[PDB]
Amino acid sequence: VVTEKQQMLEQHLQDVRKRVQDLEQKMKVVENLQDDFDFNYKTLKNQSVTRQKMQQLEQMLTALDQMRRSIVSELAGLLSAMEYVQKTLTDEELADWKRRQQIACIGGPPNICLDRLENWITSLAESQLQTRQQIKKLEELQQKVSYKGDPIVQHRPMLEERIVELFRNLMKSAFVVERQPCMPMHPDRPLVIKTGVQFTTKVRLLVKFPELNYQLKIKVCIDKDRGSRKFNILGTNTKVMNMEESNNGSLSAEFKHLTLREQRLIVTEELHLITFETEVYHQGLKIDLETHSLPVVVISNICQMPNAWASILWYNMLTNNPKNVNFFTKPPIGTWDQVAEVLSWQFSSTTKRGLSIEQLTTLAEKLLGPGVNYSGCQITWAKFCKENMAGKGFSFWVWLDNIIDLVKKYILALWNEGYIMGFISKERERAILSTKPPGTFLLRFSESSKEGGVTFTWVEKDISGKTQIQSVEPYTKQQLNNMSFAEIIMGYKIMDATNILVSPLVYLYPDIPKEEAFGKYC
Ligand SMILES: CC(=O)N1CC[C@H]2CC[C@@H](C(=O)N[C@@H](CCC(N)=O)C(=O)NC(c3ccccc3)c3ccccc3)N2C(=O)[C@@H](NC(=O)c2cc3cc(C(F)(F)P(=O)(O)O)ccc3[nH]2)C1
Repeated sequence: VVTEKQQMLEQHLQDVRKRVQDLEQKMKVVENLQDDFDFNYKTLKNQSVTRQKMQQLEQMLTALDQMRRSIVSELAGLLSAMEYVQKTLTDEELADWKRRQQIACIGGPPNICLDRLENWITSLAESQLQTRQQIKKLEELQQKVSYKGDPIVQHRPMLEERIVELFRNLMKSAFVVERQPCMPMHPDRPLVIKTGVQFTTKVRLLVKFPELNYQLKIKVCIDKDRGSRKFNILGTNTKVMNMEESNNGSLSAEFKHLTLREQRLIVTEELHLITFETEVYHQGLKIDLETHSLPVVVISNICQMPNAWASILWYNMLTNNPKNVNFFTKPPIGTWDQVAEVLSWQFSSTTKRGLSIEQLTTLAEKLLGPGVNYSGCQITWAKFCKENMAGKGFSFWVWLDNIIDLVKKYILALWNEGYIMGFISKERERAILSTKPPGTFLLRFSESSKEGGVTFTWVEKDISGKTQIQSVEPYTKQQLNNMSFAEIIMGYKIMDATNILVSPLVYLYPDIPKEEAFGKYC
């Protein structure tokens, strides 16, 4: 959906193109008038007819001055308009995409499409090129014909400085990281790179100039410019930028043959920047392009992956700054609503279902204790990942990451259909089951299991009539590799008072008969 701010920008660029094209027509007229004055001056050098020719030359030069004064001020007004539209395009519209990329990297909505920004940047770049050529023409014209108080002599140096500054800054802004450094075997976990593992990245120049095809050599490196680990990028660290049919004519450079090796604070919290460099030589201008990736965590073993991903989650959730390498020296605090958004993204990016309101509320209570409104609550790096949970030998994130993995690899189909209540407190599960008939059950995750465990809580009535709520010992990942959770639910039997094996499970919460819900999976 196109915004009001974006539609106003589309018209502002079209108005710039119209102004640029109007000045081109004025440039033609001023050149023809000067060419006529130059010709008539150099020629014809009854004797009072020479006095009439002199009056014609004076009138032509005064008309030349007025046309020059007009063009100069028309160009000054065009540059001011270009400056405003560029600030909206680069400092606002481009920055939003950069933030949208940070969010998409975590597991947020993938709205990071460059096609609209490439079209806007190219349009502004083509208009600025014609303007730079018009200012070059004024220099050419002045050399041939000039006079005391010439508007070109006094205002062209400023006009030239302004367009050159505009074009350089637009070229520098257009050099972006389209696809952040990521390991192909871990696509859902970018910005985490293990040493010795082949990794890919992609860069794009949003100024769609066919002149630049096969002309830009992109150099990639790591740790350019206390006691921090230094690394080197090995493999093919130079790529020539080219226009592809696959990119739809876009200038890009994809690096697929990269690896990190240590050169000759905690590892999961140490951040590094992967830098891209090139030089553009366009019609007399040397523009030095330099862009960098979002901070990367460099790991040595794949066991470090969970804690490394949490550092990326914290960074991209809390800051919009793309180069804060010292972020974890004093990490910022997050709100519950900020954290809850990220936690639901961990599930919606890997599965067809994110986290529900009830699941997020029980997750809020696990970290902050009892309450009703968690919107005014705060979660620190220590409560999330750095330190172990209260009364437990593992952190909240490690416990949660093992659940995400359990869902993704062992109980995906059940999670995707909504048969997993997942996160429900001991008090709340007893409450919602108390009303329901005997044999009603819900599926949830273990809180004491570090590696991840799945359980089912059911309700029944004793001889006395008192309602009893019990859970089964959590089924481990090893057990889920032999039998599916669905087969375990159906096959579960208990020893009755009559000493007969019976299934204590009849309806899945709220009233779904077990065979209707789990029969299709066994
Ligand atoms: C007390 C009661 O009414 N129960 C019935 C009896 C007991 C004793 C046997 C056990 C049971 O049913 N075991 C399962 C296997 C479970 C597993 N994880 O592998 C079972 O099917 N047992 C069979 C059997 C038969 C042959 C060989 C092996 C096992 C069985 C069937 C019939 C009779 C006896 C045994 N069976 C049970 O799990 C009973 N419950 C528990 O022991 C238990 C529940 C629980 C919940 C959590 C948590 F919620 F997730 P958290 O957030 O981490 O705190 C943590 C630890 C927990 N322990 C349920």
